Amino acid sequence: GFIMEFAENLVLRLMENPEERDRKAREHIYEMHERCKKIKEMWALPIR
Amino acid sequence: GGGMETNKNKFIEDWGSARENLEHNFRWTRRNFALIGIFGIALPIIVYKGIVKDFHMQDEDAGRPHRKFL
Amino acid sequence: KPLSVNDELMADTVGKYEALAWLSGGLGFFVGLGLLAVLNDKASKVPFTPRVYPYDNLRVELGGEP
Amino acid sequence: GRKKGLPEFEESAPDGFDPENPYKDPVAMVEMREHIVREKWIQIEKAKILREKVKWCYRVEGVNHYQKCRHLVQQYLDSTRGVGWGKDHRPIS
Amino acid sequence: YFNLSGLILCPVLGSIILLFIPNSRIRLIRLIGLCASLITFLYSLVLWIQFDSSTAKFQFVESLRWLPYENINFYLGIDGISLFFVILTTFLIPICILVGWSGMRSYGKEYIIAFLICEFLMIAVFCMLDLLLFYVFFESVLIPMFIIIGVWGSRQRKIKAAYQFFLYTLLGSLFMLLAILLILFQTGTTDLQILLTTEFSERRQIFLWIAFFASFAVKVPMVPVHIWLPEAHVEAPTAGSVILAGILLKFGTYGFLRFSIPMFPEATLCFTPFIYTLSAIAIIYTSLTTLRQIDLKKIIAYSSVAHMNLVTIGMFSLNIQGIGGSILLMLSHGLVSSALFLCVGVLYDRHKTRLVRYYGGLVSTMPNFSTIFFFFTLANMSLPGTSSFIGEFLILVGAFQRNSLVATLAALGMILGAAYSLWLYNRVVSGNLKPDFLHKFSDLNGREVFIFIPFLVGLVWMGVYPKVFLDCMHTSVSNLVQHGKFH
Amino acid sequence: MYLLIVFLPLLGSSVAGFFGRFLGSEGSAIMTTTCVSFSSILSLIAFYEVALGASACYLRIAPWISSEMFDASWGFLFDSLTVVMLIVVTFISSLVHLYSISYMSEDPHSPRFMCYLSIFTFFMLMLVTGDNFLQLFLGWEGVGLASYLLIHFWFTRLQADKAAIKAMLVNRVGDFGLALGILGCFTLFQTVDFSTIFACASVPRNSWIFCNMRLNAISLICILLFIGAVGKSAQIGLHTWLPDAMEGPTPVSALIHAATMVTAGVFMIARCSPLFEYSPTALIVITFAGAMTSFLAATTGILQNDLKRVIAYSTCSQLGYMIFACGISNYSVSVFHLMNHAFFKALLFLSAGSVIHAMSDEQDMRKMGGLASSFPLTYAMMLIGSLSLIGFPFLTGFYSKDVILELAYTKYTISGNFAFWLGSVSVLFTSYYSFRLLFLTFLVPTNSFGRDISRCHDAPIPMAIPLILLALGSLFVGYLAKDMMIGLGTNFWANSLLVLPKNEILAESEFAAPTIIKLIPILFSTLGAFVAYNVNLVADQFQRAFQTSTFCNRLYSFFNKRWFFDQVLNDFLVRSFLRFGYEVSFEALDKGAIEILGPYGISYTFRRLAERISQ
Amino acid sequence: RWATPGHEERPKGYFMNRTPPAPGQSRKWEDWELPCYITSFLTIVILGVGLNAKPDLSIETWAHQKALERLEMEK
Amino acid sequence: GDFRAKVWSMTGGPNCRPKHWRRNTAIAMFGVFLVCIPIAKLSAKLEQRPHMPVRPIPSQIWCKNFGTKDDYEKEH
Ligand SMILES: CCCCCCCCCCCCCCCCCC(=O)O[C@@H](COC(=O)CCCCCCCCCCCCCCC)COP(=O)(O)OCC[N+](C)(C)C
Ligand SMILES: CCCCCCCCCCCCCCCCCCCC(=O)O[C@H](COC(=O)CCCCCCCCCCCCCC)COP(=O)(O)OCCN
Repeated sequence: GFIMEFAENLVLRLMENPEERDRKAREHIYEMHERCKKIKEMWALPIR
Repeated sequence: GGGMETNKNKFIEDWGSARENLEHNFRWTRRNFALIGIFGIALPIIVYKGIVKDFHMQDEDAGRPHRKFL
Repeated sequence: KPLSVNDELMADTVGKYEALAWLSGGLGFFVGLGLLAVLNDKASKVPFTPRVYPYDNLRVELGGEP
Repeated sequence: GRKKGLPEFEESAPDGFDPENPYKDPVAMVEMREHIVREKWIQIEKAKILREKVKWCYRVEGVNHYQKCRHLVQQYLDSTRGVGWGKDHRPIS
Repeated sequence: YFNLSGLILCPVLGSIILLFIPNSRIRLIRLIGLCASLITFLYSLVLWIQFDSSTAKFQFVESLRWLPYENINFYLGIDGISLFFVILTTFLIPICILVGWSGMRSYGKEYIIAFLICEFLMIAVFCMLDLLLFYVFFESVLIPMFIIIGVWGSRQRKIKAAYQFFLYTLLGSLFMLLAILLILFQTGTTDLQILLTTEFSERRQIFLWIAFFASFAVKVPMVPVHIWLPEAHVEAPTAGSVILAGILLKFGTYGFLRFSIPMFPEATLCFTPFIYTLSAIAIIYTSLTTLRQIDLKKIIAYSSVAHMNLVTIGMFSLNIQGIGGSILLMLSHGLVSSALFLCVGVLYDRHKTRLVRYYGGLVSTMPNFSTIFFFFTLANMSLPGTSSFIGEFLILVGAFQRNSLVATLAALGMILGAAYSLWLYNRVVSGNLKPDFLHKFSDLNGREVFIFIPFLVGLVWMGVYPKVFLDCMHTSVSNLVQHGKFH
Repeated sequence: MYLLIVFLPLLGSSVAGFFGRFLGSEGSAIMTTTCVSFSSILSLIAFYEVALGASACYLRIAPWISSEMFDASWGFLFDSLTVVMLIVVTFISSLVHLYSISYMSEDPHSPRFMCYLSIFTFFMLMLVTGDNFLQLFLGWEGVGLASYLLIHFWFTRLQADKAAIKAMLVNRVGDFGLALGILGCFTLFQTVDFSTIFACASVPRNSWIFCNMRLNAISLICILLFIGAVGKSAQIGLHTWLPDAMEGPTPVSALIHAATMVTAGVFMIARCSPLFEYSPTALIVITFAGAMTSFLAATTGILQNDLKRVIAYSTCSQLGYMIFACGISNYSVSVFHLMNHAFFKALLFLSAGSVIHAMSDEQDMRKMGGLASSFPLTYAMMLIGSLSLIGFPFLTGFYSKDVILELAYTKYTISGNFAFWLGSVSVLFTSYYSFRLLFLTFLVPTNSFGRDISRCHDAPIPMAIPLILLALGSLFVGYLAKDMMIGLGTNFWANSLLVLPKNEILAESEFAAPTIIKLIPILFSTLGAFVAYNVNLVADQFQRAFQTSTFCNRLYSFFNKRWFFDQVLNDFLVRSFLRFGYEVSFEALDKGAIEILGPYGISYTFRRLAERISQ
Repeated sequence: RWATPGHEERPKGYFMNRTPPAPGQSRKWEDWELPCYITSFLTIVILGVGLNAKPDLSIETWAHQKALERLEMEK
Repeated sequence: GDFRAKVWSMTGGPNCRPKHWRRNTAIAMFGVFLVCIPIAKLSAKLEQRPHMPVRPIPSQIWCKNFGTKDDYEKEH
């Protein structure tokens, strides 16, 4: 009925989910570090 | 006189151009050498010594050894 | 009439150094009066003992240990 | 879609982090950093609450604030020593 | 769902649409450019609303592969530090478009297209979380700004200023690129979140920090390299100066906040007295050199060096008052300084001159301009109730806690800042008129009155209730204060 | 009801400045006068309620700055000290507003003048009703901005702009000192609020490292705050702005510089008394500076011929008196003398402006005389003001200056003796130049021109009601408020002012000294009056000594030209800094030295290098 | 002085230095006014209705209610 | 002069005197009165009086925070 109620129920819907954000960040760090290790070992390969 | 543009004066315009074209006006005299070697080489050193000594005296007051600021 | 290079910043009976000397004398008057006040030593000529308050100089009421 | 209400944070030291070699598990490092920031903010807010208590002790008491707010003032000044990112007095958290 | 992809794609669509429009349709070009800028600004404002202020993790993260093995990739994300920079760089563009509204018939479509490409490049700079791609968009701004300075310059000096600016930016850029390459080879990747969890050997911190400082100090002119800024700034259109001072001067400080203050916590502490020394003399020297300038745009351009060097004192204090209060100064400076160049642009468009000697007595012929000019004079001189004072005072209390001497030297900045700021206003506005030089006047039109309105509202709103901006940053700036610290 | 006290002047200014084109020169005056008068009556109820009812009110609107612990909210603190400043500032502001209705009757831009007056009153109210050190700073710098705006209200003049910019520079040095003091306050107590700082002002006994020096934390903060107080109150260090600031309108002189904004430093010292009491080193500095300022202004003001400038040095002397009265750690007497002076100095400025306006803006006393019969009312009013100023017995200026002098006598210390001596000689000098101003303007044979006398008109109603109210004040208010403020054991101040039990000498000031000491000011005033009469009304005029003695001429120049401050300080600081701006920083550091080693000074050898590749 | 009607029928000088339009007509808006005004209206609506309706998520609020809880548990 | 009558200023200009300043003055008071009502209502709500007055003061008619902070030990 009032603008404030709809506005807050809309903002709460627009805002992102916290747990999945942190989970994505942690998995990103894991995968990036693993890929970093593999890429460094790849660079370690000699030309011959 | 139906124009908003200024009626620029030769004296003012030339004075401003001279004041803005000062890049090519050094003669490398002793006054410039002394001036740039004092107020551009010594004052920064004095200030840097001031902050370094302030940090050192803050460190000694708390009893912690001096921090290697280098 | 070309303008001067420093044409952005522009007591005639006195000079800067002479007026500085006059100012130094005027302030030395204050300094000498302060030295005379020190020489008077009014602290030793106080006519009353220092005021003494009860309850140990109001220690508790002034934030002292209870 | 976040749930309505205040944010919820787990109040526990992230397991796996060891101060001997902090740069060992990167995820435990950022979690530990966030956690430490959270308790430093908790300490800051506790000091602020004590400051409010002292503030309203000075006004309600009046002239007698020297003996009535002594207990609060020393608590507030004891709690402002280890505030956080302030003077060289840094807490050993 | 509003993400960083749409905010960046909006200027792309705006620039592409005008790219294939006949130049004879001058009205349509202006309307479409202005509409694109306004839509981008509203998109940024919406992105502010859904910004979480309780997590230090980067928000609205987006990824796009760049190398085949995902070593380096387009990682876009914002935090409490770079959100307001994005909002400001999207807000300044419509003002720049509106500045050249009347004379747009001569510039053509290449003007709005250049400014929209500029907005595209600056939005991605504040959103990149990859060290290498941050450099790619860091130095992609040269081409649009080179074109803006050269094609639409005032006099024949535009060739020299563009060359000088380009050369300085290149010499900084490649010396930074070598450090970026060395970091990539050693660590393995260039992701910021990975580079913030990698221990750097103490010997490599000094070299990499110096190499990063070489490129950043040019764009935040410390002492030896603030000679390109005055010339390139004066030889620029009215809207061109707003971009150079509003945003282009915020790359150096943002680069320090994002890639220097955290990736090397040990190196930052060692070089703290060095930054304090450079910033202290820069505040003293520049605020003093400003008194003996005669060009209207060369005085305000020297009011930015003192303000921007006061920011680098705040960042290196490494506390909530310092780092947090330095951000408000740049938002305040991005509004106060860019508004002053609008005031000078108002005077220059009518009377094609910039010398302060020709100006005087405008209080009797342009009263609305005098009222607006005076207000931004007060903001430039750090008056309470203005956004500048909040940032200026928070930096001082953040540096006094670390070093009382540097806070004392920086405090004389407001002594000298209040000197030339009012003394310029007295010359230009107050005084008697000079009908011999100039005699026809016109006060602010509808555009100028409306353009200054968001600056007026956004300057006191931040100046009386800065809690709206501050509370969105404390979670993000507190994690920045301590990185290597664990106690 | 208390927010209305602060915001009515703001609303009046915001109406009279934004919509003055619809109200004209009369509606803009009515808006500001009505708003300030309603604020004044509200301050009267505030005095009946807080000061007399002994129930202070604390009002916080919203947080302004919220860092980790740098909290400086939008708080208003109304205690006994604040309410006195309210009933002084707002009442004087309303009377000045009423005065300016008739004073600015022919000036074209009257509405902007009233808008500036209202905004100044609003800033002063924010200053006095400040709960934090930042809201206090907000008012402390807004008051300087308003004074600068009002000093060059006639922007066409060049002297007005120079005076305004000099005032801003001096107030800016003062603001730098105050900002350093505030930064020191937050570093110790981690707060800027007055309640917390004054509650915890006794515990800290540590030492800091300030500018390569190890000093006391509290003493350094108190000295830094006193620097700001010196900057605003025109003390020994920084006072040259006040005499030059008379180029503004007379109502600007009467309010901006007589009653308010010069007492800002005294008010800040009195309010921060629970902090200044724990730094005995700062009190010595305050006492010395106050004594020096009083004596120097008294010596400078005896040879001026401008009507407005003589009164400015009287204000400087009175402010010096208040300052070293604060230095004896007796803040009640300082505020009492502040409130007393804000009456008989505003009256003096208003009567002088009434004389000047009727005399075709003639400001030189050498060109007026025999105005007593022509200007009966204004002559009587200036007589009342001068008698109060010199400290005539049983008058407003007698209940405060005499108490200050006898208190300075009983402060048996090195600093107290110096202040007592200077304040004793300053009484004689003040009597001399006050009576010279009274004699030359009104009682000597006429020296004016025929045209000035022909066009004469005494003060009309709008310029006479504030005068009469100020006369009643300068007659009775000192006696009425003598008991509540400087009485023995009075609880009127409650917790507003703190005086430690150790440094309390109010009781001995009354019965511990010979009766001669209590009569020294009266004897010196009589001597000064006799000297002034014998040198002005009847004398052989031995001025031939000034034409034959080289020392006498230079001595006359020394007192006339403000002890050679403006000339010496200009040449040795302002001119030196102007040269430091161009001849070095712009001429050598960044002109070509960076260029020659930069990209084109010598780096253009690539033209002399690329062309050689043909080899 | 305080009773005589004024002489200036309308304020001197036109507002924004624009001549009033033809009688019985209206000020024709420029090509930028409508988009700028709808933008300025939407900005106010979004900021007033969005900032005041977003949840009070902050580190000075969660920490406040956590400190206010641990401050009493110590007793 | 002749040209200062063609300059628009918010304050009104030199010697400004509109024909209907009486009516405009009355409106301005009413506008100031209307905006002063919420300020007075706001002030009476956020104001705190820790001490009961010696005698009945007029602020007790509207203000209700009299002797409320006496338990300062539980302040936030
Ligand atoms: C920002 C925080 C501090 C705020 C302080 C505000 C102090 C006033 C600042 C502006 C004052 C105006 C100074 C610049 C303009 C110089 C005079 C001028 O030209 O202004 C016009 C416009 O009138 C004004 O001055 C309006 C500006 C002041 C009125 C608005 C102020 C509203 C209250 C102050 C702000 C409220 C909040 C303050 C606290 C944060 C007046 O012209 P006239 O008097 O008619 O004479 C000129 C001759 N001729 C007509 C021929 C052109
Ligand atoms: C015709 C003009 C003539 C000249 C006028 C001169 C200036 C006069 C106007 C002064 C400016 C007024 C702005 C308001 C300042 C005081 C109020 C502060 C705002 C405020 O307290 O509310 C916060 C935001 O809401 C809001 O109310 C936000 C709405 C504000 C809209 C402002 C739009 C400015 C546009 C600037 C664009 C650029 C922005 C900068 C990048 C929420 O408070 P909270 O956080 O505590 O939430 C608590 C929830 N439980």
